[PDB]
Amino acid sequence: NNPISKTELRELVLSWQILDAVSLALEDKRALFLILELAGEDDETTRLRAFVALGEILKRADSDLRMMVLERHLDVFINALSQENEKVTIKALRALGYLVKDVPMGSKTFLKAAKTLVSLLESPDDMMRIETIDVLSKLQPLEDSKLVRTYINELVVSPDLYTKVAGFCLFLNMLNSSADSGHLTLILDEIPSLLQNDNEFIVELALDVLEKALSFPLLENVKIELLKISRIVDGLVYREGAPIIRLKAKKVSDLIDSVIS
Repeated sequence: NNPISKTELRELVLSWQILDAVSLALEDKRALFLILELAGEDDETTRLRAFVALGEILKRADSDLRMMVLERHLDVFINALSQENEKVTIKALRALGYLVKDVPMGSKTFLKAAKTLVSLLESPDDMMRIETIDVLSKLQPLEDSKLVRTYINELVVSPDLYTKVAGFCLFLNMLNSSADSGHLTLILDEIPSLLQNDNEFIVELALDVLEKALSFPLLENVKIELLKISRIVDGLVYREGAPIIRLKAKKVSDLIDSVIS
């Protein structure tokens, strides 16, 4: 063969001939690996454009290809996540979001990615916060082990709002890996704060967490806690704003009733 070269892909990427480079990397892993290299080069423009290409590739890539990139090259994405190079970080975040979508992660890499992501929440930049939370909302642990739960509990007890939101995002995903428990004790005392938040993304997140968590049998006596939560949710049924909150409040309210008959 006479395949496309490294220098050739960089020029393609820099020229914003993105779909060409995307087509080539999807057709042949060698080219994808070379774009991963560009994504680690010292030049900012190169890194930015390579992450753009990576995002367009990964949004198109099947689950098998993404697992492979994830197992071998997670560090390419992780190392480019920094508050100091914001523009590159945003593109890396977008590409990371497509990569990890529906890909269960061993607890070791899960924790390393999650911790790097949570670190970015120090930044005041609104776009960075949005993209960071978006990746966290997609980050899926393979296990509901004590390790994973302990980390998530640590986040949800944080007095910092978006650290707690991160916690709730991860908790939601962790319930996909739980066989029999909704681990309601993990979040019960912190969730009224999110339900009673002014921000609509945060309220909906809390409602989503309740809906999933209440689908599991309730082994703990948290009747007093769910009552107080039920009052808040009853209120939310009539909350001015987005209708989906009112709707999800009804569904959670019916859920709580079925659990707390």
